[PDB]
Amino acid sequence: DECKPVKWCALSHHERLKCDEWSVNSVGKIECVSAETTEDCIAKIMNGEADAMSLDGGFVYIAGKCGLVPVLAENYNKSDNCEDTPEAGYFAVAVVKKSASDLTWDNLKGKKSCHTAVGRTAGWNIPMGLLYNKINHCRFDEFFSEGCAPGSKKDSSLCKLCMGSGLNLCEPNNKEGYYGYTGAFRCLVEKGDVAFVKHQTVPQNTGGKNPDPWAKNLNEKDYELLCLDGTRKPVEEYANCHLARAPNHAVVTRKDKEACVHKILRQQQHLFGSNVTDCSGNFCLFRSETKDLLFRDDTVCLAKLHDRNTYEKYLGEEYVKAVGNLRKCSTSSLLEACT
Amino acid sequence: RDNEVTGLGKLVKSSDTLSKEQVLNIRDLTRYDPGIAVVEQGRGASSGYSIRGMDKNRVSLTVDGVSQIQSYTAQAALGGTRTAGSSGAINEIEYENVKAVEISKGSNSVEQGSGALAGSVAFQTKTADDVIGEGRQWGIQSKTAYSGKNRGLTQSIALAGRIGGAEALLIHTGRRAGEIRAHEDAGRGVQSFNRLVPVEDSSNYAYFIVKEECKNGSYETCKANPKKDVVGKDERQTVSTRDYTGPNRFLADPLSYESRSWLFRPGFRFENKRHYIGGILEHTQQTFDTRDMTVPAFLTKAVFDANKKQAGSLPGNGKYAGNHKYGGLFTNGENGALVGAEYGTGVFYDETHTKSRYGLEYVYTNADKDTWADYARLSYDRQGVGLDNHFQQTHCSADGSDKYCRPSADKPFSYYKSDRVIYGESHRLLQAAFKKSFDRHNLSVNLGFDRFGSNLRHQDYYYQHANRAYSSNTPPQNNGKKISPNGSETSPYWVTIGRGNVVTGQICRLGNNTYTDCTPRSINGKSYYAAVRDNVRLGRWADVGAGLRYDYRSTHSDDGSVSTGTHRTLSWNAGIVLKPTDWLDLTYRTSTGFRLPSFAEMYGWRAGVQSKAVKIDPEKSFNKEAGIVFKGDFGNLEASWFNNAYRDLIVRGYEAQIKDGKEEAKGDPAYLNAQSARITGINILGKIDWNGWYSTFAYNRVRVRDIKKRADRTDIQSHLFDAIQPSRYVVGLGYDQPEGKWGVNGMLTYSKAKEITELLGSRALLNGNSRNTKATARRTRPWYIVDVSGYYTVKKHFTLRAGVYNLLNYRYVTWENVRQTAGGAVNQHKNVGVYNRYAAPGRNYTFSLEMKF
Repeated sequence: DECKPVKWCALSHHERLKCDEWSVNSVGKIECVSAETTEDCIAKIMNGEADAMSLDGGFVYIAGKCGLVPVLAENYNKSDNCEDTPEAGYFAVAVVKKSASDLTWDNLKGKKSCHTAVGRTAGWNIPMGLLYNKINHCRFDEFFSEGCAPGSKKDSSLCKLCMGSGLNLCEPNNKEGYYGYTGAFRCLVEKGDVAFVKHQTVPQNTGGKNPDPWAKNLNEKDYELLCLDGTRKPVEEYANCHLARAPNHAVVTRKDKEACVHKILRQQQHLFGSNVTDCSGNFCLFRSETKDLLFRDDTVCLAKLHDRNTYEKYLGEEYVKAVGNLRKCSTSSLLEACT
Repeated sequence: RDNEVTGLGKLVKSSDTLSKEQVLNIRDLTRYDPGIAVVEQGRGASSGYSIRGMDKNRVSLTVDGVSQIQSYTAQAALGGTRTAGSSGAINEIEYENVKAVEISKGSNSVEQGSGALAGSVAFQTKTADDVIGEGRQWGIQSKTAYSGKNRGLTQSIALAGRIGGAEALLIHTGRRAGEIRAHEDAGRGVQSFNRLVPVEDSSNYAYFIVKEECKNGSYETCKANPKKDVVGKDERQTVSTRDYTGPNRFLADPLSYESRSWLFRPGFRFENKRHYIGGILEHTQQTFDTRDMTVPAFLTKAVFDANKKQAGSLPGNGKYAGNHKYGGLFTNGENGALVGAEYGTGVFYDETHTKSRYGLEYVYTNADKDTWADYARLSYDRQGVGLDNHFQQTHCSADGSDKYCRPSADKPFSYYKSDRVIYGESHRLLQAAFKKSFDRHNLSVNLGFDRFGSNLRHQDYYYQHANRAYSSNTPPQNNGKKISPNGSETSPYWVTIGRGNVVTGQICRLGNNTYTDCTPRSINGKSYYAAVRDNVRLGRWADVGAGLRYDYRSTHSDDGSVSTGTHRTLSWNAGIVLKPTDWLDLTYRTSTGFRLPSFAEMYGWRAGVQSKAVKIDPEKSFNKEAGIVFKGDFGNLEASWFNNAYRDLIVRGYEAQIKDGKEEAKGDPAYLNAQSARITGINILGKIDWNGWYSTFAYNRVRVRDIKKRADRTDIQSHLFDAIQPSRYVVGLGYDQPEGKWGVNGMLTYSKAKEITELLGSRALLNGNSRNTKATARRTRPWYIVDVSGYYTVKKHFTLRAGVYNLLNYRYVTWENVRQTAGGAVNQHKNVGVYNRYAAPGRNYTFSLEMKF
């Protein structure tokens, strides 16, 4: 029917600008509403202030309980049928130096840790969710002698490692150097014993792919993976040694607008999508002015979902039961309300 | 020569004309008639004419009343990938099969039909009567020519005889060539192209041991001598240009062209010699095979890094059986494949165009004017046309340019893909033409009805890859404690390497409505028309003429396609010429023209969802041209001025409604009639007699008056005429020889740059919002060449002809030809950083020898 416009929630200033140019070129088929944080963003979605956004596994879980549903998945593979075939997602991994000692999954206690950010999927949710059953309480400041968890209390032992000066030290955002998959890996190399990151993090930051001096001489082969059974495997072996598998980023919207957003978005990708990509004098949807904006730049097409309609089926067994046993206890307000 | 319809604004060519001119190629024919352009299809073939500021399906192409397949470009595939696509080409005609072609500038719809919007091109199948004669009871002809530019050679022969009433005519033509060489200086023997190559890893943890290479027992025995992991490092290599692989490609890609044409024309003369009953069978098949060289054959650590950053490291990367180190270098392909560094990739297009037309014709002729008709004819033709794209990609050779190579166990990291897209059309046509006269009246009636179809099939779409079976495993473990190999010299990994596993997926899908959907897109339908035109002569002083025609077409499809009976398009033309003389005289012409939505435009935009068929008006055009001419001993010197209006132009876009009071787009993307633009040109030409021995002068120029949009529409782009060929002068000077038999000629074509006012435009979005766009990244710039031709018909039967084109070398790049870049061309080139690849030919020699009996 006469599907009305779709509002996109732009988490940043740049997410906003991109969303604007989009809005224009879409001739209003899509419009934007800004937000301070990803959460309240998903809230504006909740009440009808906004019609959709895309988010990682954990947030998909949160909105999932909030009653929203994933319409489409982000696909980074090159395929002749990109949209048809669903992608298996990615792997969370605990990375260590091949030259580091005796570290094993069970003996991590007392060791120094490097995390992407608190509350985020692979750097926090998965690892802390798996260790939660071991320690079965909520204080992770107690488990590791110290580490870097961006977003943790400033006097927390988990800010002890984090770099950065003044107010932004340990900050959840790039103001803090050890923030992110990247920052987490850097932390591993310079400070921590363990790093919790995705399986692409190491190759990404080694072999000269990362210009910065600390990296770039770093040999991917010099780092390995901690397997849940006590053993280790090479970085390229993450499939057979890992904590849990997260799903691809996906777009979520309220039940009613589901069909509509689904419809319009596909048109949008055929207009602005992979090819044509001429981002020079035209608008490319997946390309970004800075980094992945409203979409991972690695995005090829937005794909349908065969058997997974529901956020639980989407996230898959491995994800949950590695999490939700974690929270349980989560200080996120929206989750609490949602319960 | 002329002429069916007073006025002018058109040209004539005859078999003899063509031959004298030595035209072997579509580019040749119009090379001297400025303002007419060929429009490259990017894989090296034709794809129509550009005239009066338009091109493609905007200008008609007809043969013996049968229209020729339109330009159909299917929508772009997503993901990945690099897919075949639709040929988009328009059928090529065998000139050795034709008598005299007629070209016309401005809307011709009155005598052409649909598609005549910007102009028209009409052909004539050669007549058996070419056995002439008179006297001779039969004839035989042979043509052998050689073009240096395309290194092509063409051979045609036509044998014919007429016994009593019966008669027979057989023509066979064939050609092999390719690639149309450029000015030598276009590029020579260089550049670099870094390429990934194996080097020892240098990590201390990089050691490993492979199972099959330990004869005795286990890890602890064999470990003593570990191999070291290999890592990718590109090295700068230097090749050769023509061997290089784009971007930065200074060459036009290799092309293999081949063509075979057959013409059979029986006819029987009936009793009293008036009646003629005859039939025709034509088969012309041309093939264009090319390899896109724009596609880099090798990786390239940069590519590997890209993939590492996306998918991360791969199992076994750097590991190799025995000493074979390229074994360790492989990366993420497309369609879930790993491609080895040791092979190289190539992309090949095999494009094959087939035309097959058989029919019956009956002609009644009476003289002098007696019966209700001086000339009457019925024509029934069954024709068909097809274009077979057949894309292939392979990464299973040294490359080596190998198109046969494929994936297998022995070639662990190989890849292959095939995507074939076939677009075709068929006509079953009855048409009747009657001409009656009175003496100053000339009456003309033209009728027709046809059963037509356009069928697009998608088949032979699939992939293949072998992927090396590999495993990293851990040794027993007999001890009650287990070790995890870290790859250290003292503790290398325990690895199994094995044969490539071949797998082939089918890429064809059904009902998804995207490129990958292979359901036949078929369109069928009936169309008739009734055309009448008559001209009259008033004394010596003036001549006027006028015509009117009515067309009706209904099309059905089993899909939600945009098909509909398009409405009763009715067209007209009027013309006059005044003869106050003095050897002078004046002329005026007015005509209407139209085009129905291209079957591609009818199939719709298709975002992969359900789409509604939104009926669309035909593109409309109005042409007015006024001219003057000076007749006399010297010759006729003509000057013309024209205005063409274009309206209801079809583009992909959105509907626009107002309220609030702003604009709102609705509701779905498709092709609609969103826009109108106007052009005015000027065209001079004359041929002097000088009382050396003669010369000919032609000049043409075109300007863009205005462009405006339906204002109820949006997201429409703007027009962007890239199709108008920059104004040029053509001045020939030649000397024949009253009977002599020998002849000489010379020609000077000069073109001015290009604008750049015609390469601009706006996307025109909501409110005062729009984005500036352009058709192209650069302009062409001005150039001039001189061609020189000659011929001698020693012992006049055998006639030899020779020519040297671009006598001076004069390296230049024509814009034709660079139109292939962006501008939504039928097949778009990118990224084209160099542009040297678009250079026109240097000095080239064409040699022809004809003989007749």
